Amino acid sequence: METIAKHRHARSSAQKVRLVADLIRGKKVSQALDILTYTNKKAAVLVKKVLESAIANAEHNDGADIDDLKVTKIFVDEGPSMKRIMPRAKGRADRILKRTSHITVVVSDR
Amino acid sequence: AVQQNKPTRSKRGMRRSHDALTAVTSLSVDKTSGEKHLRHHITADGYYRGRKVIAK
Amino acid sequence: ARVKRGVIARARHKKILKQAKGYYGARSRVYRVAFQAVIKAGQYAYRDRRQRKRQFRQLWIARINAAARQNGISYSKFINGLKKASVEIDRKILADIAVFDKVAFTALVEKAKAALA
Amino acid sequence: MYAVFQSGGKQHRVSEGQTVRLEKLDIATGETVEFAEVLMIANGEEVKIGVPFVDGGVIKAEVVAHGRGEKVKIVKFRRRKHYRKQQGHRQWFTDVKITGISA
Amino acid sequence: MKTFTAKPETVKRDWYVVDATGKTLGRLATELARRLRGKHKAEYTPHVDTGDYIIVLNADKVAVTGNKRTDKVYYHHTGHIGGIKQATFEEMIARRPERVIEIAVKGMLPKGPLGRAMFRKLKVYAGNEHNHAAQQPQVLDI
RNA sequence: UGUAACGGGGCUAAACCAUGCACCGAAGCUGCGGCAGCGACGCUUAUGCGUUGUUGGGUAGGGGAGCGUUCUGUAAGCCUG
RNA sequence: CCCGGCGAGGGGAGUGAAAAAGAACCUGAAACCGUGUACGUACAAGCAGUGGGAGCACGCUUAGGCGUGUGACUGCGUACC
Repeated sequence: METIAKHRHARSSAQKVRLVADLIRGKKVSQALDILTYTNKKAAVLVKKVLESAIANAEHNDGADIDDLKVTKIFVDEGPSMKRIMPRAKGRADRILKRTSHITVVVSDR
Repeated sequence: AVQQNKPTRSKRGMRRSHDALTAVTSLSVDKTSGEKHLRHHITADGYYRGRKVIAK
Repeated sequence: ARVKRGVIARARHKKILKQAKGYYGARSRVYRVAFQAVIKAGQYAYRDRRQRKRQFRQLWIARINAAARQNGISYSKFINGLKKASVEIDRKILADIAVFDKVAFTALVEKAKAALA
Repeated sequence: MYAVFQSGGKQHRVSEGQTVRLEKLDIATGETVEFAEVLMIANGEEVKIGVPFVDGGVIKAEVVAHGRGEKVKIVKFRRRKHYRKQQGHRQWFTDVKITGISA
Repeated sequence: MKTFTAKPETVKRDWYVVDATGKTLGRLATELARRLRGKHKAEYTPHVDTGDYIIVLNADKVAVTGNKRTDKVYYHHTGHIGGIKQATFEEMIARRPERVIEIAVKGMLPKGPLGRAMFRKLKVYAGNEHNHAAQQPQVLDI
């Protein structure tokens, strides 16, 4: 049993989410429930909501148990950016590039 | 000044060990609380010394 | 009608960047840096074509002079005394017994003294 | 037997059943040849002759492969007084297996 | 083409020592560099070193006395700007007899990482006593 | 500025003179095997391969010998799900 | 229809040859972001490369002398329109 779930156009920069991705990836497949609820920064609570939705999409698909599952892949890709403007002295302006990301998680019983 | 070349992927060294943190070794389990709690400290349902001392 | 350059599009950048493998940083990504590094790689392969020969002599003589000085004589006096004998020399390519056989070397030093005073 | 001989102005060492690459011999595969310019010969002991070349010596060989060799690139450059002209460079080989060595 | 080459890797050493009594500090170091590189025992050289250990034990017993002994300069930069030290051959044998050859032989070892690999074998002693009394260094003779 | 007026180790020869042979020394000169042209030849063909003579730095510039693109005709064709 | 904040986004369900054609709606190499397995590797001096080549994997074949990748060791090495 394998479930793959993605969350797209998410309101965070992909590189900032890729800091928490390496803390959850690998490490004897034992970082979810171990530190995921207790990890700092706004990126960690985003990937936790995606992971708890991915295992709920496994219970939607087959049977009543999900206790054999672990995370096997966790990656994040760059969403389509928005060129905004904010004026300055004269001006002149700030670039204020607004960004998004696409998060993908895989959960498996193997 | 600007980055004239992309660094060898090892040079993030002592930032890479801080890029995501719990900053604690390693949080404790309690018999009447769901989420784990800090050493010498209160749980997310108000338990301290095995007894409930505050309400949420 | 127009030619639109499709006959050669991307093909010049390919021809250099396929030769840019393993080169450090910009040399394996930036065609202007890679082209310059490939002409310099061509210079060193051109110099090998015109310098390689020298290192074969440097193997031959180094084993002769060391073994001849272990026999009490200099290479310059050995090779001259061996040419003074007429023939029996087999050229500098075959002096390898200086690191492969003791008896064949002492018999070659005896031949390098046969015609001397 | 182990021998050394002259072929195409180049010297070659051969033991029975060994193979050597010469320059262009137009007769191609399966044809046989015989060489007489043998310099030294041995049975594990060399004849150690006090003269150039072996009397009555012959080496027997058969063609096993032939043709034009792999191309070498030759280019003539100069900086700031500009030229870059290319010269073509290909040569020919014939690969022959030794069937016998006698003297 | 890739025509195979036979690479040795295994080595065992029996330990030798050379006498400095009545010899010049210049040519003693030139002969010691030649013996460390192995060009008295092994051929080609500097490549594929299969040699044996060769050291000095009586390095203080070198020659030249009563004239040209209060001589030479041995200039050295300490690492503190223009800060420089100087010596004489008399002072060097009187208080630095193991180091005066050590600072001069490294300048005649092979270039690159092989220089360090030969320098690690040098191990010079003075006063006729070493830390190798169970190895044990025997006299190098012709 | 920091050895600072043998490259450097170091040196009464390893300094300096001229003298004799050896040795290392380039793509030079020669040999061996080829390339590109041309005067003269030899052996031979889905036609070129050897032999000999003779030459082979080149930007400014002059003058030649080939490769390639797209389009109209050939195309009332040919390739094609 | 499922999770979620009757959010947003995905994930099922239904249509199609194909929705990796699903609204930002056909096709498409890259600079920037990022992958796992093999191979080498934890003191080291210079335009960052080049010729030879042990070891190992990968490929194939009497494995037997030669392909795809990496790389110990080693001769050569102060950018350019």
